[PDB]
Amino acid sequence: RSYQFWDTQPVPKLGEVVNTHGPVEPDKDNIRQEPYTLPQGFTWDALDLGDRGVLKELYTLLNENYVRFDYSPEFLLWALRPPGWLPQWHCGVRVVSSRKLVGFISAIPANIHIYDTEKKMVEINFLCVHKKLRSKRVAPVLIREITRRVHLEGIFQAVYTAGVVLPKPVGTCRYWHRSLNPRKLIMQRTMKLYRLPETPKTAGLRPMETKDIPVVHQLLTRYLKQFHLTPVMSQEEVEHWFYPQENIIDTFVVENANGEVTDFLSFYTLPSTSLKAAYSFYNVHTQTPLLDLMSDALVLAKMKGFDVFNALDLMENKTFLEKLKFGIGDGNLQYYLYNWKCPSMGAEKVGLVLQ
Ligand SMILES: C#CCCC1(CCCCCCCCC(=O)SCCNC(=O)CCNC(=O)[C@@H](O)C(C)(C)COP(=O)(O)OP(=O)(O)OC[C@H]2O[C@@H](n3cnc4c(N)ncnc43)[C@H](O)[C@@H]2OP(=O)(O)O)N=N1
Ligand SMILES: [Mg+2]
Repeated sequence: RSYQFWDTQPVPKLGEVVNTHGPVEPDKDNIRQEPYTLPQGFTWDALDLGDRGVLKELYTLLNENYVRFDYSPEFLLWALRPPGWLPQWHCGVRVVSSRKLVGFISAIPANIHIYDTEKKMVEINFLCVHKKLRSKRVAPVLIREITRRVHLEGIFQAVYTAGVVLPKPVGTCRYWHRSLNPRKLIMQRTMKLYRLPETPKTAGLRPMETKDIPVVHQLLTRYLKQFHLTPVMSQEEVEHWFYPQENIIDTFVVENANGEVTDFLSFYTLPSTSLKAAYSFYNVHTQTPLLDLMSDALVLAKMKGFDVFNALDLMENKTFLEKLKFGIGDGNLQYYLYNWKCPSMGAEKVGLVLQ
């Protein structure tokens, strides 16, 4: 196995043992001003997702050519316009004559805590090449050009996930699923096993509100220190990523008999082509047991009509997946850093959830 493009990139070699910490290459004092050359008849673009026509072009490309997942426009705005987003980081390739969008990659900024270091980075998602254009080395140009546009802004490290093995994962996660609506998945013995309570068990559970932004921010910031790869969110970012939006993101806080918010659970919405799936986001416990929190999360997903509840095995999730009758799925989710060498880690030390 030899990686034509990735072996030229500042990332560790597959199977080299890493005992050191830091950048493979130094920050750059001068960066290429010019966009990388594309084949004749194609052009670069910085998509402005605030224009609804542009947003709908992105939406069309992703549903027809991405990983079937049904990313909504509202969902894309949540994922791709967090604080600090830039339109040039919504990097597209268009046919010159028709302006047809045929390629995409995106970067959003994040402060990333990796072992004893915190570095300003970008997260990379939604790399997509039109089906009629696959296997033509278009992906390496998108990666190089988004790298160039990120460098112009003074950032030299990135974090991302992918289902394929590349040099070199800092960690590997397995996807697990919990059947909420067994009928759509498909006998009476099976439907009975997965019956969940109609109402949650934990006292003081309620939707997150505007007033909970500070305490949710504080609870998440102190919970994440026990992991080795985590985001460091401002209060503005906590608002964007957790404030509830129908069919996008759900957050429930635990407010106790004294009125203290001590726990919260969160999951985002991604339907499949329909099949409505919930994805475990961040779940923070300081007084409610984690097994009760997640049990209530399953109940809340069923009440809201989700057919399936998905969770990775990262953070502390192994302590409850089997007990709540999750089933392991096929494939793996790999975590990668770009231009950062460090020792790899077990799933349970990863504290970063990327959609
Ligand atoms: C500061 C700073 C730097 C910031 C930074 C950080 C680096 C970022 C890296 C990209 C991260 C992406 C995260 C995601 O979003 S995960 C979603 C991607 N999946 C899908 O969306 C499913 C639908 N799929 C398609 O649309 C696909 O067909 C894609 C993947 C687009 C087009 O590929 P093609 O099939 O067209 O093949 P190719 O264009 O010929 O190129 C072949 C070379 O690409 C490598 N390849 C392949 N699959 C890769 C992958 N998933 N990720 C990275 N490489 C990948 C191969 O391994 C070859 O490389 P080598 O082995 O070394 O030779 N720079 N940004
Ligand atoms: Mg290609």
